Amino acid sequence: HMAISHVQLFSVPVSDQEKAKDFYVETVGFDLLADQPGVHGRWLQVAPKGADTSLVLVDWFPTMPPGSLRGLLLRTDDVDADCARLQERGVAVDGPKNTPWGRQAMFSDPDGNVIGLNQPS
Amino acid sequence: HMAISHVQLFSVPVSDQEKAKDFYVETVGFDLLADQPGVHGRWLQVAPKGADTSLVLVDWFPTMPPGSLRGLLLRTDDVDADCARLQERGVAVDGPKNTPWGRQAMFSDPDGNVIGLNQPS
Ligand SMILES: COC(=O)/C=C(\C)[C@@]12O[C@]13c1cc(O)c4c(c1N[C@H]2C#C/C=C\C#C[C@H]3O)C(=O)c1ccccc1C4=O
Ligand SMILES: COC(=O)/C=C(\C)[C@@]12O[C@]13c1cc(O)c4c(c1N[C@H]2C#C/C=C\C#C[C@H]3O)C(=O)c1ccccc1C4=O
Repeated sequence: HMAISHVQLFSVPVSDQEKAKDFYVETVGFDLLADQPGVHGRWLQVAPKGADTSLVLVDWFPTMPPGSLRGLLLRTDDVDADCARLQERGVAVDGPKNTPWGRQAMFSDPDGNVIGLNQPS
Repeated sequence: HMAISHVQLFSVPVSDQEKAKDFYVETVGFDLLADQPGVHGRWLQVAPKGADTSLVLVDWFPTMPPGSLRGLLLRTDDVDADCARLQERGVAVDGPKNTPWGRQAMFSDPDGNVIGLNQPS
């Protein structure tokens, strides 16, 4: 068996990092983990409070254009209240809808990356 | 404040899903969580054993061409041993090498998605 424990982090392609920081931290409610120099420029890292896996808001992978990400799903304990909060903050939300795999909604970040919310049935 | 607890899963763009399944499960040693019909085709879902955030090996999303993913970092308790295992199993590994954020290595999946390994200091 391998010694891998979990995904430490993955990357979300953004164009404007200040606008992405403000979206993920203020609108979506993530903690800011880091905002500091990195190897290809500004390293901006965010995550839900307490979570093992974080997100890096980067602009330096040509194969990942800003806004190209899909199929990112966030677990929430209250999808209905989260959707209402997003809507109050000016975000267009699709759903929530009951699905076979939980009650789910979708929304986009400022670049067009698509983010899902899922609350178990 | 938002009720989001963690990232449930994110998507990794692959072409041949059977090939991807065997690479992630047999070669990299991930647990197979699910392999069933999904909304837009075969749903194939893997994770390091016991991890909160999983990976979905999809060919659903035109904006994510197969093999385009970068900036994914897996946490491991023994990067040296994992690299030796990957090499034994017929995978090219770059590193491991010391960095400011831990001892890291990189390799690619059958489509060219780039996967990092990190053992913090
Ligand atoms: C070029 O080969 C790669 O694909 C390398 C990687 C995917 C990483 O080496 C890279 C990282 C660059 C950083 O600036 C990092 C880190 C890197 N690690 C790998 C990664 C990543 C996600 C985007 C990136 C990158 C690379 O420049 C990093 O792990 C950190 C961890 C904790 C705090 C800060 C950092 C960083 O600032
Ligand atoms: C930003 O992406 C989203 O908004 C994704 C969704 C709202 C998902 O509903 C989607 C899913 C489609 C499935 O086929 C799923 C599932 C979906 N849940 C969300 C997701 C995702 C990643 C790619 C996608 C998609 C959607 O069609 C799903 O959670 C499963 C859980 C356990 C076993 C099987 C499945 C599935 O087969």
